[PDB]
Amino acid sequence: PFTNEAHMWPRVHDQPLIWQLLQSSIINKLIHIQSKENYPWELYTDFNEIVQYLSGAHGNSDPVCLFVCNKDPDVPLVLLQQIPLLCYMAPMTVKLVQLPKSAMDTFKSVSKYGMLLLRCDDRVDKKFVSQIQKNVDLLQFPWLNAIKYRPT
Amino acid sequence: MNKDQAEKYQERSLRQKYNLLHVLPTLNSRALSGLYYKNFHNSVKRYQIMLPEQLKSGKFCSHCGCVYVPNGDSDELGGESMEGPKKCIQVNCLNCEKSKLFEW
Amino acid sequence: MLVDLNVPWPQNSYADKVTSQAVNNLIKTLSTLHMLGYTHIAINFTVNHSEKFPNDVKLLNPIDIKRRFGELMDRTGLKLYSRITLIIDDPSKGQSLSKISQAFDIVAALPISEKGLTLSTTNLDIDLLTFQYGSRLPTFLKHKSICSCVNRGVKLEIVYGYALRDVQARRQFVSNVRSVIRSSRSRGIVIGSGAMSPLECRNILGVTSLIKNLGLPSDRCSKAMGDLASLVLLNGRLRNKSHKQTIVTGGGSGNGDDVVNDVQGIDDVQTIKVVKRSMDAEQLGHASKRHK
RNA sequence: AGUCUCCCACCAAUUCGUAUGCGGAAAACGUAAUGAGAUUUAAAAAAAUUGUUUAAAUCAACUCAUUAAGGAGGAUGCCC
RNA sequence: AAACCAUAGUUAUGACGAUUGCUCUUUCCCGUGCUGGAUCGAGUAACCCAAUGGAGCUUACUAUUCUUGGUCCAUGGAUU
RNA sequence: AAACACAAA
Ligand SMILES: [Mg+2]
Ligand SMILES: [Mg+2]
Ligand SMILES: [Mg+2]
Ligand SMILES: [Zn+2]
Repeated sequence: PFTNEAHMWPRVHDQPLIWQLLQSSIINKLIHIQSKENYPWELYTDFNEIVQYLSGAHGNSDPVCLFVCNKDPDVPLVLLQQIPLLCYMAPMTVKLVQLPKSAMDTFKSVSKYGMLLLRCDDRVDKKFVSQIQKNVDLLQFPWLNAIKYRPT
Repeated sequence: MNKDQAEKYQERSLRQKYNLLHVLPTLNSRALSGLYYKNFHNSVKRYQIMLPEQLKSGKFCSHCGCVYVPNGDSDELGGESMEGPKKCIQVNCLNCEKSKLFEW
Repeated sequence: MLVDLNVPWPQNSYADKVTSQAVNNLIKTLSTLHMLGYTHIAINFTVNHSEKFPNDVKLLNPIDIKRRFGELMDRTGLKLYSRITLIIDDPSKGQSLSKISQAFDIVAALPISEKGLTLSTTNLDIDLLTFQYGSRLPTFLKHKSICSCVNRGVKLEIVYGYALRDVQARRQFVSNVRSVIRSSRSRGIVIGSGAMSPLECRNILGVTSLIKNLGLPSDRCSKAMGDLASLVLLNGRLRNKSHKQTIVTGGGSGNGDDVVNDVQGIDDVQTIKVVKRSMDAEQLGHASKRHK
């Protein structure tokens, strides 16, 4: 397939309340100040920055993770149509993650746009993503299979 | 020709065209990309079937016909870059010297 | 190369059973045609139109080239083809060519009336047009019709082997041949010998002398027996074997593996050709450089 | 050869009073310069003629859309 | 009751004989060559045919079933 | 036969 398996990645139900907890950590990090924001934690919230970080400029850290809000009406579907392809072709192990909450547009209301590119080297990032790689890992290349484009 | 056997032939031909659209050279060479794009579209126009818009919009280019792909099988990236808006968000390619603009 | 396309089979209706004497005489006449010299022989089978076609496929061909002609070819060295002539006079509803055309190789017609002639010239998919040289001609043959037919395909056939039957038939045979040659503009003429026994056969020189005495030049006779006979064999062979002239089931490598020439190799119960792998992707494209 | 077109009385004008790229009495007539086009098209595919019956890498071929005649001044390019 | 009129004119355009020329092949000479010359041979094509006259267009022809000129980002071989 | 027709096929 090309997109038939692409929008709906996750099939689990244990995370959402702890998703709320990490969102609370996000607002905790957003409270302090512009510099206190970005000094200890590797966060990007600018589409141009998302592209330039995955372009291949710096290759230091392997585990990179994106968090985007999707599959809810009236969103830039045409524009996030190309971000999973970028997350796959990127040489870094980039785990695209999708907010399964249509009501979680407060993310869109808080930082910039409803997406967040993070680089997992903090040990709490280790703690919470080493348990989510157990949970969700779904990323393929359409050029490989191309068996179910969209028949019947 | 059986129509039940013709449906399978149609699916197989569409899959074959879509696979020929891909592998190495249609990504590399703009000529083969455009030719195979035209062939696939002339083949899908004859079957009286519409194609999905979610792919129709952001699939190929308008000047050459290569798939918009940024950086199992390592290949060449399709597009020069993809900026932010900067006034309006655009996408540029490698093969040709043009860009495609979209507004929010 | 010489081709004889109207060797008659001693059977007219399906209710008839062929005795061993007729098969022995046919084997003898095939040997006779081969000894003096010949290249292609296509035996003929004649049935009428108002008869009831049997609703079979594996019983439509009482020729069995693999059974007895398979006994004869390995010692003879030539090939045989099965052809059928349709005696159609009145356009009745009996019409089942979709089976006999694919079962046989060459399909001809024998019109007696004008309406049958018109329908066989326009709609009926046939290969050769044979007239009853024994009886009288149906009408005054037109020129434009025959020219458009030979430009569209089907050509006329002249059988000099019937003039050896009796005395009273020679005048009618000559009168019909003259009209056919005058109306056909000497373009689509194919010559054949309808002999039932080896004693009524002749040499190519006797044939060309007879036809040059009839009115057709000898060089045209040689050309129509060399190229036109091969072409009318090819058309009737690949119209049934292959599709409508788009995809061929036979691949000619050298000079003997031809769809009309290669007859024992190509399967007939199906249309496949099981050959060992002889085309790879690592071999050099240029045949002058490619060496094994 | 062909089930194509037209001339084979005129009309200072209800009579194609048509100075319209050129030649021509007319013609489903010849040809010249440029741009574009392919059942997604102005129109060819799932009146006559022709077995195949324009094209669809480039060339070649078909179709359509513009360019009114003569004299004078300035600029550019060539022999000079 | 005629207007009856064709450098073919109304189902006609015959019959053979002789001469030159044209295309290839088996030969000899001067200067290489020369729509240079002479013997041994094969072929003179096809579409097809007027019925009142002229022009335009399209469609059939030329493979040992005569020929001619040019072109080709067609391929095949060789030199730079 | 040819030649003719807002025929007929
Ligand atoms: Mg005439
Ligand atoms: Mg006529
Ligand atoms: Mg006429
Ligand atoms: Zn391009």
